[PDB]
Amino acid sequence: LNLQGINESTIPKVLQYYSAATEHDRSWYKAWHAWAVMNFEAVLHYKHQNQARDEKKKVTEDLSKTLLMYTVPAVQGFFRSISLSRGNNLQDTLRVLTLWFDYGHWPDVNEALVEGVKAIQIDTWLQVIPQLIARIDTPRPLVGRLIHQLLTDIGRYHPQALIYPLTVASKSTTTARHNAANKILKNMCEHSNTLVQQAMMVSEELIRVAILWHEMWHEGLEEASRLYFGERNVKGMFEVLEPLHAMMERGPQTLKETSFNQAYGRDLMEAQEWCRKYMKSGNVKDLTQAWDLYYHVFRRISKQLPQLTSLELQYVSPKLLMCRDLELAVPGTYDPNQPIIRIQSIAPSLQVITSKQRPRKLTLMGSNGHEFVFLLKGHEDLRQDERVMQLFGLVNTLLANDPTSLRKNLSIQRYAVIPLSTNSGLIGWVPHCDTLHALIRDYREKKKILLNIEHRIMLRMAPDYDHLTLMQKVEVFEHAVNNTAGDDLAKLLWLKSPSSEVWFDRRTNYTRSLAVMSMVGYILGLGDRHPSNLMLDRLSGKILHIDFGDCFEVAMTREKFPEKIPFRLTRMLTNAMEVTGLDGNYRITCHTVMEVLREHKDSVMAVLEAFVYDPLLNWRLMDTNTALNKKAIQIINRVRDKLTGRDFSHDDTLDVPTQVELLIKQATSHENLCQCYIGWCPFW
Amino acid sequence: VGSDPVILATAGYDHTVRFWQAHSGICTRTVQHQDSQVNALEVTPDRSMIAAAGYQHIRMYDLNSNNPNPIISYDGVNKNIASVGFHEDGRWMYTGGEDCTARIWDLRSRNLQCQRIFQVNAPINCVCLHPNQAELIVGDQSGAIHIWDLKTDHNEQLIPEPEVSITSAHIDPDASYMAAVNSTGNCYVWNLTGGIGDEVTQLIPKTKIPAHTRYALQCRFSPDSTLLATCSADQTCKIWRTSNFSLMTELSIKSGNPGESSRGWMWGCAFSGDSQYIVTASSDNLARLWCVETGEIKREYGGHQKAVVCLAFNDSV
Amino acid sequence: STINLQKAWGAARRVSKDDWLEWLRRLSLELLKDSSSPSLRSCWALAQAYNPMARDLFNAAFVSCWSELNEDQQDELIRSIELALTSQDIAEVTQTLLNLAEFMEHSDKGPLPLRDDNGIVLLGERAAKCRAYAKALHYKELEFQKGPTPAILESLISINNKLQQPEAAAGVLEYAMKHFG
Ligand SMILES: Nc1ncnc2c1ncn2[C@@H]1O[C@H](COP(=O)(O)OP(=O)(O)NP(=O)(O)O)[C@@H](O)[C@H]1O
Ligand SMILES: [Mg+2]
Ligand SMILES: [Mg+2]
Repeated sequence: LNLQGINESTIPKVLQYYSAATEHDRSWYKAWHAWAVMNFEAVLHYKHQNQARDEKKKVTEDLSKTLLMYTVPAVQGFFRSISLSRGNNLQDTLRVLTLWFDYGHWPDVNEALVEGVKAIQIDTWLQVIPQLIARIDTPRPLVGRLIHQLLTDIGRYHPQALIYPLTVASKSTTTARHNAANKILKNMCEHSNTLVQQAMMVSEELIRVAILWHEMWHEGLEEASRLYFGERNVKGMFEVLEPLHAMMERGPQTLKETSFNQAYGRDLMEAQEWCRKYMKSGNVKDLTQAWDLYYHVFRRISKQLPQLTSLELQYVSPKLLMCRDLELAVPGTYDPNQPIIRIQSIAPSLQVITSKQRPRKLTLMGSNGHEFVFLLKGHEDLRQDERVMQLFGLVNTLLANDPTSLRKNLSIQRYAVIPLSTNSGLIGWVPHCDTLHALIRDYREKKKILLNIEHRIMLRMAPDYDHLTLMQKVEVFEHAVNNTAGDDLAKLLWLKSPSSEVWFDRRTNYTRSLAVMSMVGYILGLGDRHPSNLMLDRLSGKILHIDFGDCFEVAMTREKFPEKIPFRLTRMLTNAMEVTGLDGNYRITCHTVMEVLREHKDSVMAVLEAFVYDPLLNWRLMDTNTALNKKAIQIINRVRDKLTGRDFSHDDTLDVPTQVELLIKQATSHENLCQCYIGWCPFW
Repeated sequence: VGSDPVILATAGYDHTVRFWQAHSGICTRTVQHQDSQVNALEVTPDRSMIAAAGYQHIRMYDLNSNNPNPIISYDGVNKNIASVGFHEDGRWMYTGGEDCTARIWDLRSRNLQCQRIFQVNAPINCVCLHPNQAELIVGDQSGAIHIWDLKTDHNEQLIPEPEVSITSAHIDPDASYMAAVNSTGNCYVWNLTGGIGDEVTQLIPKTKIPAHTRYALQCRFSPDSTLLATCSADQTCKIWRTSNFSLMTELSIKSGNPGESSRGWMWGCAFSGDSQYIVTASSDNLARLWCVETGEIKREYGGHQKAVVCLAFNDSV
Repeated sequence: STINLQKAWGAARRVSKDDWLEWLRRLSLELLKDSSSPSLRSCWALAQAYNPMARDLFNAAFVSCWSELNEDQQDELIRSIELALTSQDIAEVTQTLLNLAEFMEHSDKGPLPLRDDNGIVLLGERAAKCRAYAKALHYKELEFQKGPTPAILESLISINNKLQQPEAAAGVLEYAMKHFG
């Protein structure tokens, strides 16, 4: 393969060699793996070679016959490989799921799958049940039946590991999804002694406490006001107001809902009457009067929300306050090889955090007497974070198996991410981390150093910077940089250490942690990284990132203010390293990590491909660029280029140290830093 | 001021254009430009109007009137004006900058509708007009230089160093002479030739002239086609003799005490008289006059409070 | 308070190890006897008998005394410290003084004026003798920041090698091969 490559004249020879190797030693995992993969590659080869010309149905029949010749034994190969190993079978499982979803409707693939599934230990499917779920809507009854039977069998043995995502699935607005989920849950009610009802109770009360009526009416009226007075989109304005009134129509159930209704109901109902009068007569002045009423409601609400610092359960969710051992596992943990920690109690009150958005702190008591702290936050889709954490898990596994990375203790810190609905969920609390921004702010405050000296200097030199040309911005930037010593972090790392023997180790962990995340973030394509996204571990010195949103290069194409830097490497971060600069620990660590990532390319691609083609998440990228299938292909090709040394140019192949040096230069040049949005403070 | 060649014009971050006497230092008048900074200044062939390249606009002022109104201000562009040039008859004006187009106005019309515009796929750092011929030379941030035929829309693409952007160009009045500079320390000189054909050819490489000044920012030729001056972000300016491109002299504003060095960039220069004087701008907040034949100094103009970038003057009346 | 210096002056008479240990013990006790705070005075009777008790509070007592003594008294004390640091290779005394200097570096008073150059070179050498490699590295980087020399670069290579971090030494070598012959 290395000397000739893959073409119609080499495929059967390599397959013959792999088959012979398998026959010579039928117990050797690598022989079966290599054979299964080669057959998979042949399947893609013939499909690619035909579509490469047809797009740039006799051919379909030819493909069905040829691919079936390759595909059935490919499936058998992967099933055998899975059966011959444990723990490291993730890649093979994902490839089986890919072949199943794409080709399962063929009777011969179905037959192979049925025999395969019957022979596999049920526990090996647990690692893939955020992916089997949300494929239950597939319009291919054969596949549907397979999914439903498999999920039912899984629920029969490990219901604690399944009830969460099915409970979430049952709230879906798509008819087929909640119906299939309901059928599965109905079976679980018998198997799990109606544990399902307790899960639904907790899930619904937890969702309700996340968002209050005041917040919904505040944002609602703000947007509706923008539509009425700005865009003059009266239709859209009505569409925005409608669900708020429909929500209120159910009536209050809690003490907070009652107080809100008593305070604002009358005025809202009068506004309803004015809107109806407009609808009947067309008299926009009636809408103006309705907006005067809405204005008064909005204003009064805007006075009061800053005074909310905590919530007691007795006013928002008395059902949770009265609990009770619920026979549910603590949301953040489950291990089929260990005792299950049950939920014993819920803290009597929640603490509200004041910021642009307001998360709430929850504490649960478990059966082991330990406290578990979770951060509850709405208005965000957490499924992206879940998939990223799975990837990080894989990467940590790959690093753990390399002796070099065992001596150099490299790893990625991970979180617990638990979606509850399309717009809310729980994030695990990390008890000892401090945001980089806060550390610098507090340092400058203590020393009586103005927080914005560099900005003030830039404006004093040229008080029009935002509208200057590139070379003028470079001149002003370099001037301001040369007027102050950017080493606040280097001092903080030493002042906070109890001794030199601790400081030294903390600095070492800092440097290696940063290098690891620099290379992983590059391969992933992690976007906006600014002082409020990075955190330091107060005791170990390791670095965390907490906002895995724009995870692909869509974060290089925003309408305003790019996005030129592949990863953050500012002067203040470099100054915290050894006095010699980037050379040494940082560069060498980057080389080691890149070599490991290149060696195990296929596992990374299997996970990333599984993510990119997920129909419920891929839209997050579709809305930005292009036929989604074409953009998804371009994205995968870009990842392959990054992992094969052909990112900078397709006319050559670069070595590891060359690629790394090019990336460092790109990440440090002043020409790129001067173009960044001031919020992504380039001189910090 | 148009009637007296002694008056030199400067502009910078003070949002004003100042007119002062080259041989006395006396400030004579100011023009307000509060809307934005000025990227470039230029004087019409009619020696009675001055243009200023600002933010999202190009604005004309009367150099004779005592009421310097925006005579025919071309409100448009929407981003940046890299430079403004004029055709020799006073009929046409050329603009680079952003959006990535070379736009040409028919200056007598009061509308901004243009008779021609050339689409370029990187921002344009400079636009030059070929002497006595309806062709433009356009320097882009991509490192490419394009030549456009104003009569046919035919063109030529020159990419001598794709890795670096082009920062400035000026084609000598003598049709056989160069030049342009990039951001990495070297000037290129090619022979100018050509003929009849569809492609707007031909340049034939002659010599590479290093500066070793990390840039340059501006390339400019003397009226007698004898001297070539280069100005950079550094604190020096170099002058070569075009007869062989050997270095003739060097000007410098470096501090004598390193602790106070790098006071400002030498943002361009201009020749005055028959290769008699250099008028220089500096971001350190004054203009300076130098003699090319001897290095004799110094006259200064410090009417500004902020950095000074742009130069223009009534070299002939 | 002045008595604190009278014991310190013993660091131009002590010869044997026992003489220096007695010198340190006498200083430690005198720093407590006449302290400025009732929360420190009252342990003197205890420290007199509790041996480690004096040691554990030495730094705190010193800082209090430091804020009381004038420039001449501080000069005499600093000279006494310098003499103790150079007269003999006694680990207990050297380590105590090194810990004192480290503690003073984290205070609101600033480092001790162990002239010249705040004793950075001297403390560095002593740190090396005590095998306090982390301290030797810290002080070496502190003098590095004032301007590199080949001697400093070689010292950094030696210390980085003693700490079992070849990569840092490689970084230093690359620096040398970029800025020096
Ligand atoms: N595991 C965590 N541990 C401790 N604090 C966290 C953790 N995750 C987030 N935070 C902090 O709690 C707040 C998180 O709010 P959040 O809205 O999720 O972040 P964000 O910066 O606004 N990202 P986004 O809104 O998605 O663009 C911040 O004040 C964080 O400092
Ligand atoms: Mg937020
Ligand atoms: Mg959140």
